Amino acid sequence: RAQEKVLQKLGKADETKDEQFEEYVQNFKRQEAEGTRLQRELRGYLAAIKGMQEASMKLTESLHEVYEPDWYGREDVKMVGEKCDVLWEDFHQKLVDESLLTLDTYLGQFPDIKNRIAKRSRKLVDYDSARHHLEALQSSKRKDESRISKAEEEFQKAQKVFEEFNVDLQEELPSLWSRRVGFYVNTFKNVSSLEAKFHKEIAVLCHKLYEVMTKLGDQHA
Amino acid sequence: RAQEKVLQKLGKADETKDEQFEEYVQNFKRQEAEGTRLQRELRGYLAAIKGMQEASMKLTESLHEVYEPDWYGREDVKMVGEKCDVLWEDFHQKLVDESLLTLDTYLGQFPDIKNRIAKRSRKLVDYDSARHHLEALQSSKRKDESRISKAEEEFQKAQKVFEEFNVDLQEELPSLWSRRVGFYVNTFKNVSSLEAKFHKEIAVLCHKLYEVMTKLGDQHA
Repeated sequence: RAQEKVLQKLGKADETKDEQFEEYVQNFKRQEAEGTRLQRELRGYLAAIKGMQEASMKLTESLHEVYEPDWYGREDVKMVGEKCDVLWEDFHQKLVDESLLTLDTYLGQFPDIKNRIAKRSRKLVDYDSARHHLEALQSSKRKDESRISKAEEEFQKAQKVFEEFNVDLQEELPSLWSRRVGFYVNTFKNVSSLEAKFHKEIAVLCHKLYEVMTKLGDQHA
Repeated sequence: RAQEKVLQKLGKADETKDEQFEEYVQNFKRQEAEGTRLQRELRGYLAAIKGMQEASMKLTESLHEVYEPDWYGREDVKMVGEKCDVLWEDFHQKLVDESLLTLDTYLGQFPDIKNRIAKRSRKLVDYDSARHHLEALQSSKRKDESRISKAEEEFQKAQKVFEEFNVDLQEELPSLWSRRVGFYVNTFKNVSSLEAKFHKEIAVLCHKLYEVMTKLGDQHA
C-alpha cells in the first residue's frame, strides 16, 4: 500500500461491493418468502382437492346404497363412482409428484445458502479488521517489519477466506433470483395442465351419471 | 253385531290392515333416514366445493403477487383468477338453490307425517278399546239398552276418529315412498348437470393459464 493509498481504496471498493451484495440478500429473502407462501397455498390446494375427492365419493356411495335391484343403472352408478375416484386420486398424486415435489426441492436449496451468507458476514468482519490493522501498522512512526509482515499474512488470509465465500454467493444469488420465473412458470404449467385434463375427463363421467339418471327417471315414468 | 260375529271379524280385518300399515311405517323410517344421510353428504360436498373455491383463489392470488411489471400476462392471470372464482361461486350457489333446497323441502314434509302417525296409534288404542267394550256389553247376561247404546256411540266415534287418520296415511305413506325415485333422480340430475357444465367451463380457464405461462416462459427464454 503506502503512499498510493492502496488499502484505503480497497476498503472503498469492498464497501461498494458489499452494498450491492446486501441488495442481493434482500431479494434472496423475498424469494424465499414468496416460495414458502406458494408452498403453503399449494399444500392448501392439495388438501382441498383431497377433501373434494372424499366428499364426492361419499355422495356417490349414498346413491348406490339407496338403489333398488330393479332400478336401471345400478352398476353404471358404481362404475361412475369408481372411475371418478381414480381420476381424483391420480390428479392429486400427480400434483404431489410434480409441482409440490419440485417446489420442495427448490426451497431445499435455501438453507445452505443462508448458512454461507452467515459465514460470509463473519469473514467480512475479520477481513475488515485485518485491513484496518495493516493500515495502522504501515503508517506508524515506528516501522516494525516483523510486525507488519505478520499483519500482511493475516490480511492476505482473511481476504482470501472472505473472497472464497463472496465470489460464489455473488454468482449464486443473482442466478437463483433469475431462476424465479422459470420456477413459477413450470409450477403453474404443471398445475394448469393437470387440472385442465382432469376437468375434461371428469365431465365425461358427470354426463354418464346424468344419462343414467335420465333413464332411471324414464323407467319410472 | 250379535250372532253374526260382526265386531270380531272387524277386529281381525283391522289387525291385518294394521300389520300392513306397520310395514309402511318401516319404509317411511328408512326413507327419512336415507334422505337425512343424503342431506349430510350433499352438505359435505358443498362445503368441499367452497373449500376448493377458496384454496384455488389464494393460489392464483399468490401468482399474481409475485409477478413483475415487465412479465407477460399479468392482467391475464388476474382475469383467470376472477373468472374462475365466479365459476366456483355460481356452481356452489346453483347447487344450494336446486339440489339442496329441493332436498330440504322434501325432508320438510316428514315431521308432520310423523306427528299424524303418532296420533293414529293413540286413536287406534282408543278404537280397539271401544270395540272390545261393545263386544263385552253385547254378549252379557244382563242386556242394558241404554248402556249398549252409549257404548255404540263411543265405538262409532272412536272408529270415525281413527279412520280419519288411517285412510289419509294409508294413501300418503306408499305415495311418498313411490316418490323416492323421482326425488333421487332429480337431485342427481341437478348435481351431475351443473358439475358437467362447470368442469367444461373451468377447463377453458386452466388452458388460458397454461397458455399464459407458456408465453411467459418463452419471453424469458
